[PDB]
Amino acid sequence: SCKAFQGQTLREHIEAMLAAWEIVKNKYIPSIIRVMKTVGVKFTEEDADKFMKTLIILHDVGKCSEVYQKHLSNNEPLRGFRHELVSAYYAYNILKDMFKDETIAFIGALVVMMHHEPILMGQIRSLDKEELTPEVVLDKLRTFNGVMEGTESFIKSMIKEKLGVIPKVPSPTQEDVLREVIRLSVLARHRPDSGKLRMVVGALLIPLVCDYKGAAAAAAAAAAAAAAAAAAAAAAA
Amino acid sequence: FNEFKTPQIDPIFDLYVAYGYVVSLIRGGAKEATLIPHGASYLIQTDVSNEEFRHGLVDALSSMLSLHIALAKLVSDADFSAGANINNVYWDSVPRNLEKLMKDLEKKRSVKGTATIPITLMPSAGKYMLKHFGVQGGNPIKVDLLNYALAWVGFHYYTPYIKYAKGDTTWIHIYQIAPVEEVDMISILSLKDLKMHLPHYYESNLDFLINRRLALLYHLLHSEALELFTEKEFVIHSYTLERSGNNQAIRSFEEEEIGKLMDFLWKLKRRDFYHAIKFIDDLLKKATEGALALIDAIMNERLEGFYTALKLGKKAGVVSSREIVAALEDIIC
Amino acid sequence: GWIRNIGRYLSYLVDDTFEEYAYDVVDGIAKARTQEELLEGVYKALRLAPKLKKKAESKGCPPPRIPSPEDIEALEEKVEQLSNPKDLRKLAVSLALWAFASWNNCP
Amino acid sequence: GGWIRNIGRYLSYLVDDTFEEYAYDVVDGIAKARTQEELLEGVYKALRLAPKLKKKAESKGCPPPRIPSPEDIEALEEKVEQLSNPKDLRKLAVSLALWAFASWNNCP
Amino acid sequence: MDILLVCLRFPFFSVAKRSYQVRTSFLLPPPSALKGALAKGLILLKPEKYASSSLDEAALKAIKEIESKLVDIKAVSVAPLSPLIRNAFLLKRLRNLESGSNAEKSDAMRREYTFTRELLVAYIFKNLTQEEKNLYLKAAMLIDVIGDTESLATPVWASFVKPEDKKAPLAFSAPYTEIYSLRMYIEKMRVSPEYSQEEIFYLPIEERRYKRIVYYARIYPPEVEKALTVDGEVLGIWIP
DNA sequence: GGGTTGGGGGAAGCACTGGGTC
DNA sequence: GACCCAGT
Ligand code: NI
Repeated sequence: SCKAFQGQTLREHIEAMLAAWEIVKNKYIPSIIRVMKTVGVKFTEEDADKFMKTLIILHDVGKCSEVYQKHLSNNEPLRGFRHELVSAYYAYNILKDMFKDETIAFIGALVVMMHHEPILMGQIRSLDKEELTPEVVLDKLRTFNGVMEGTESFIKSMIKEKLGVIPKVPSPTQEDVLREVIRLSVLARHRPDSGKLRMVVGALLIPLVCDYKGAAAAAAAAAAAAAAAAAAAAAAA
Repeated sequence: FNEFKTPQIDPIFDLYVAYGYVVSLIRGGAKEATLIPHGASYLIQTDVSNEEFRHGLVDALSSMLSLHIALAKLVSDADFSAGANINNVYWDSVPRNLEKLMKDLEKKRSVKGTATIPITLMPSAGKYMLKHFGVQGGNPIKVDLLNYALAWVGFHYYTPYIKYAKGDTTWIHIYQIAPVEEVDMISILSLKDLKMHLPHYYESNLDFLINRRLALLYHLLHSEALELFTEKEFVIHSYTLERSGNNQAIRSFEEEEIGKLMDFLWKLKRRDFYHAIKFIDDLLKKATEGALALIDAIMNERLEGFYTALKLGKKAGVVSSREIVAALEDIIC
Repeated sequence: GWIRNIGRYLSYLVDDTFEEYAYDVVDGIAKARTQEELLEGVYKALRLAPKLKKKAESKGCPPPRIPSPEDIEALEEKVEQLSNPKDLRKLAVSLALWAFASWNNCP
Repeated sequence: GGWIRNIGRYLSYLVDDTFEEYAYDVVDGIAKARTQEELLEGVYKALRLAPKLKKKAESKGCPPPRIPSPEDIEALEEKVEQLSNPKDLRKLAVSLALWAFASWNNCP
Repeated sequence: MDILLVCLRFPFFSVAKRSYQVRTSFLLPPPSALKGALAKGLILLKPEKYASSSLDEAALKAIKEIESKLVDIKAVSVAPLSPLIRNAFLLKRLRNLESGSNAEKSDAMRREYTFTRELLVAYIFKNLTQEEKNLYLKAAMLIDVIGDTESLATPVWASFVKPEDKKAPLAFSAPYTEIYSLRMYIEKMRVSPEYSQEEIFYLPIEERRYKRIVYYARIYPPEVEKALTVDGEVLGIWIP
């Protein structure tokens, strides 16, 4: 029962995304398959269903690492901490075993940490007001002394309750997360394909960020932020 | 396991040709590859077939020709055409070879010609060698097209360069990282991010590009690449191609190490990021002679260098942020 | 570290918001090496307290805070056994390094 | 060791405000001296203004200043005779004058 | 088997490889330079045998004699005991050896060298006789200048040592011809000079960084049955 | 102690022997 | 050994 927000826990947070997504599946999946097919792996809409479910179920699982809890307790600032990057190493191996390949596990491990605040891979002009910096987030990563035992079996508690594929969890201590979060970024940055590893990764990102209706609103432009939340007319009655 | 053989000619040229092998095998896959260092041989150990190597080269040269023809006997303004190229005779000769392989590699035919390597890829080249008595004519160093094409592909993408012309004169500084103990796909691909495409600064306000040891800091500042050097070991090799008064010659060639500079910037840009770049850019633009004292203090841990640069720069203009001062004492303590 | 609470006073004599611009003390403390000029240089910086007190009030911002004596003795007790220049410069240079900051407290 | 803070507290009452007394000449002469003889002269000039300040603070509402203990006089006397070389004389000449400017709560 | 070991504590290197603009240098002195330095010592010391019209054949006959008194093509090996560092020098190399380009044509070329603090040189023989043993012992010293005419080398001592099959890892250089089992480090070395062939030698150089600098540390290759001990520090020598 | 000014503008390497081709 | 070349 690890809480994910100030007053909202991760448990109801997951069902908030499912209750946002039961209708989004009939709009993007036929449109996401046709753009996914460029990478080489191909499957029907049924496999895409489970793929998008696996991505939505683990998107911010790194929020319980005895760091976010000790920061969002009363008033402690994050000090430029990134909560979800470690989730990437959780989203790398899980797709390795249930798809039995790598070409579709890599894109998942990227899209799972393209959200929230993506990492800026250099090439700055003269300034950066925000904290999109690998150098400052490595300092906050250095204090990651593993994860609590409460999340060791907790990962078995949401995958079996909806579909059920296979039980498997990794064991982060200091370095297995390191040489994976670095290798995924370095492989995604430099490949012969120039713009695919950007447009396709964003295309997979787009359905994952429907969380605004799931959580509490924070901006006045909510009307324009839910244009695709609805659909066309079904019938007259 | 194939273990593609790599000829040994020059410690710098062999670096470029062997280190440029990865840009082609990435295009062809080559999973589970490695690069065992040898100081100058730098041999690639990969369990992949030779057929996909040419499939990598054809894609790489397609990218090169797409870059070359886009900009503008035709002379472009790219790294392999006029960016790092100091000699005009190679402005059109080099691309002509690059497109020549389009008539050789597409239909699966081996190379038969042999071209002349310019000085930009390998500084030891020239016109006047010494064998027993006196000099000779032309360039005795003649490189086969196979090894010739494998150098530019690694030069354009991986090794960066800085160009500062100021009208008739021209200064070109070339930096490259050479592995010395071990290296993998995580590091060689990350080093590709350091490349500065079209580094034509000119004007007069951007004069801070004077001297190579000062231009390297400016190149590194705006590239917050991977900081793996805190656990790895790498060396920086740099050379200059001066063209003062249309006089193509090399006047600066020193060997340094990049690990301590990596650690310095990593320990500096940790408390804050918005003000660190502003501070260093201000000291570089205004305190032109003072930033030399800052850069020199990095490879020797000089205490007076950390103060002289600030003293000389504050007199003109310096923001002097608070969080960055605590970053220097993190290295000092 | 008894440094963050003393470097901001040293920064009071370099910032543009206080236009007096006395770098002689900073130069003296930066090049302090043997035993004595390190304690002599900091005297010149710590002496010019009135200056800052009047200058902050001359614009509107509150008067600057003078460093507390709860940690000044940390320099005297450290300079004694650290007689050699091996590690004495190691902190003498940091003392002058902390003098070049902004500390924007006078908008 | 221990007496430096006590003498610095006394020297603080000469440069602080809420006292209408500002005499930097003596505190300047104590620190940036050249010879051991003028050190004690400056100490005397600084210490002489004890009674004139021991009574005005309570009249102005401030707590009375704590006069340095006579035992510290023994230490400051017995520290200077055996140390005659000017190499490490300026450090002690400025050590006591450093504590003149601090955050002592003279007038809470 | 006798090995003549000498010590050369010369700071900066002298050899320059085949290069223009920049003058790249070996990390350890080439055997050809050592052959020349020893051969030139026999001429001014023993001029009653080295009679020549010019220097061209004077060097050739000395090199031929040195090769004749040698066991094989491998001339001589060296052992570094100090962290080598690649320095940077800017020298004047005039270019006026062509049929034209007036007389004064000189510009600056970066003729950079290498710095070391301690170095050993091990010459190898085939149990020579005594009457020339003293001559070669005296000729081993008096090596004041090596490579070019701008840097000086100072010998320290010279003595003979036996292998005796002592347990020690390889330390001196060895050709890379049949040695595969011995991180490996080979470059063009040019054991044999030319006067108008090119073998590859294994060089004991590896880069290791502790916290600040990388320099060139020791690779400690696998042990070789042949080795020699001196001043406590035993070093492994490769003998064919 | 109580206010006015913190650089000011100008300069911040020319010429000089270019090194490759063919 | 006489030819070649550049863009703010
Ligand atoms: Ni979220």
